[PDB]
Amino acid sequence: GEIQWMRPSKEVGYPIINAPSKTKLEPSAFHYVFEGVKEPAVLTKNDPRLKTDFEEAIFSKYVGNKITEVDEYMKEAVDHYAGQLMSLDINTEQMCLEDAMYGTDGLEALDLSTSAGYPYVAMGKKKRDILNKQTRDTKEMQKLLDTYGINLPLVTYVKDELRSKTKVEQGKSRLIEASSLNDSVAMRMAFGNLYAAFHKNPGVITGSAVGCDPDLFWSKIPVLMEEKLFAFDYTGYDASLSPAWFEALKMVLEKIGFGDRVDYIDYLNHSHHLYKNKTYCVKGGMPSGFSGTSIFNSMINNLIIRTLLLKTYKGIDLDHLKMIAYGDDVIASYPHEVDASLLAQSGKDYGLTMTPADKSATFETVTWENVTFLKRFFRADEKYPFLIHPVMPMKEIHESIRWTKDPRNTQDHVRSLCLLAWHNGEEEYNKFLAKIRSVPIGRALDLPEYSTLYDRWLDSF
Ligand code: NA
Repeated sequence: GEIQWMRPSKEVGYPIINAPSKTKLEPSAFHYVFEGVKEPAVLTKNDPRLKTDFEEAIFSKYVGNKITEVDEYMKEAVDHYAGQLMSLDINTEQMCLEDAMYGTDGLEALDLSTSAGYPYVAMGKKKRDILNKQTRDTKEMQKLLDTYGINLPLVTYVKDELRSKTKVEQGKSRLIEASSLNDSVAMRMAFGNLYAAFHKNPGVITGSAVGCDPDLFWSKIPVLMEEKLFAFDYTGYDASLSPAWFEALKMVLEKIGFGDRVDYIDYLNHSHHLYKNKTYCVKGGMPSGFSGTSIFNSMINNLIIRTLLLKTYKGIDLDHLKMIAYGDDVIASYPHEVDASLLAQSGKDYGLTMTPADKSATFETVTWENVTFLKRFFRADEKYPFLIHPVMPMKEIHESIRWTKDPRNTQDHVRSLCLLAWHNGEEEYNKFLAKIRSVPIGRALDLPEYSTLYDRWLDSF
């Protein structure tokens, strides 16, 4: 991804966009009961904690574009992946406005809490003033589509979240690019059925894990994986995507019956954005921050891995590449051992910056013991080995519980963390609950004991 130009929005006919400057994150009732070192990300250039230019730090995510055209390896990758997707018999019909808006089987309704983007954010018009969950009214939406049309500017927001001390100082906050409600709705109409098909088929055929339930899906993953696992992390995946990867995606869509709407992909690839009093044009880079791009990022990841394998190991048998992606996150496998370090090298030529899986300093062998997917390890249940626990370390959970975005959601926030934590075992889980119950707010919460969560887990299969 590369910013082509940036200039005052008024110069190209746009209003200044107001974006909150204060974090809604504040110490929770457990701030001093659990250990943690993360704080809210810098949201403005005038943050006392900064140590380097802010604006420069947040837009530096666009490292540039290493490639423009789709080479021969990418074409092969495209034919193999498209071929796989073909077996799912995906309904290529456009989805009706109602379902695209309020959801259907395999597609959750449009999120009402997220920004409605341009121009609604400059009209003080909220989604709640357009969508009726209970009415499933499409008249107001339809009127807005006819009025403002599509291909509108995306609104940039700095993501309000916890970040490491170093990242706070270096202004490394994550920029979020929100599509207009009109575009988001239009895209869910064009690809709604593709999305549902992916949500209902998490695994190695879609090569996707979006929409999955870790508590249940972790038991299915090992059976689909090959003999030898391999993985790695990406540095700024979304922003690093070159235009060619978007072209490769269009080819996959064409081959599976959606060549009808590959233009929407151009809208993601070559896009313009609004940030405060500025507007800028980006070549490449997947608009980051929201679920609308999850599937396309996963699809592109399937193309990337295949491409690097073809480029690095001529004669590789892609039919035996078993991988599952969730955006940039990935867990892959092959009957034979591969060199991640080497793949990383080939990746550089394609504009991808790949590093050792889970912040290792060197590329080590990935095993069922050290592999993580969505930050969760895999652990067989001591009583029933065939049931696999998704284990997220307590560290991140402790970091999260030390802050709150709304006292009204303390119950849900903490219950959420409990669903993640009990998998670390009864000993660890009880220590967690006891610490929670060492302060008034915690004792007033209705939280499930270990026994209850274990039984509920077995009863969910
Ligand atoms: Na873009």
